[PDB]
Amino acid sequence: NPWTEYMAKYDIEEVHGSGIRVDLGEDAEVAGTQYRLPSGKCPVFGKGIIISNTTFLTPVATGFAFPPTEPLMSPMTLDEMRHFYKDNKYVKNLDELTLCSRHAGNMIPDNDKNSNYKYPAVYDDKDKKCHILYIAAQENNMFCFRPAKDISFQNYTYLSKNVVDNWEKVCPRKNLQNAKFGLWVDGNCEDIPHVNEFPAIDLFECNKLVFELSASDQPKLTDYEKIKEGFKNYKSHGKGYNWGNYNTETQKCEIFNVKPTCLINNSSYIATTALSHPIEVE
Repeated sequence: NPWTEYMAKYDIEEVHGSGIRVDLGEDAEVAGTQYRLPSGKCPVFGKGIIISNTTFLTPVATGFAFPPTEPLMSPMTLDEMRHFYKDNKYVKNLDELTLCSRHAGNMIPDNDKNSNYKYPAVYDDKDKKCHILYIAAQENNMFCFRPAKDISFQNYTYLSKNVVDNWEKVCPRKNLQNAKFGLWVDGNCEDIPHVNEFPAIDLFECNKLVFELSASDQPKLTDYEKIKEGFKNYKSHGKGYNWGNYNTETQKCEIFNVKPTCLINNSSYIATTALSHPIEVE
């Protein structure tokens, strides 16, 4: 199999290791109570939260984002983050996504200096702004809300505390043109044995469907049930329907849950994952 190195970044259980649609793959104590929190090692391109008319990057009421602080920690532009971490050799030069994750991970949770709980974040590529999320819950469907890849979220990236500094080398980002995921059998790349096929008028819509079916750490309202949804104020470990083959000609999205190990080079196909950018192709 000549595809082993190339295909490593699509091994989502290995490289990401947590939920995608809903990421709550770790638990951490804050002030004597254990909460769920995101722990995926890859950025999730295009993911946001749909709530109503307010947008989720609006600061929480005193939206999902950190409230106005003095000095301001969120939102913080890429330029401001690098300046802020000037004396930190090991942090100042990170790529913008990893830096955003580390910045969010330096916020103290509810005045507990002993806690391993670290807030997730969203990076906006358009404004180069890092938003720390005060609310780590991702679905409740009190706010009713759900994770999604909305067209308005196309430049957003959802970042857990664990996003690795080499994500560009080991995580999916762009979708693959002239490519259909397959399995390596008898020295040939053969079709995924079992796929579920749905209509999708373009790649974006297919990526959305794959995202809806992807690894999730909350299946789909007491205090218990609130903590179960990731509120603070069942672990997939990345197993799920994380991959799709999109036929651009027939407008069919073929979704499956077995890790692919090679590509079939078919000019009608684009290969996508739930982690992948919903539009970008290479």
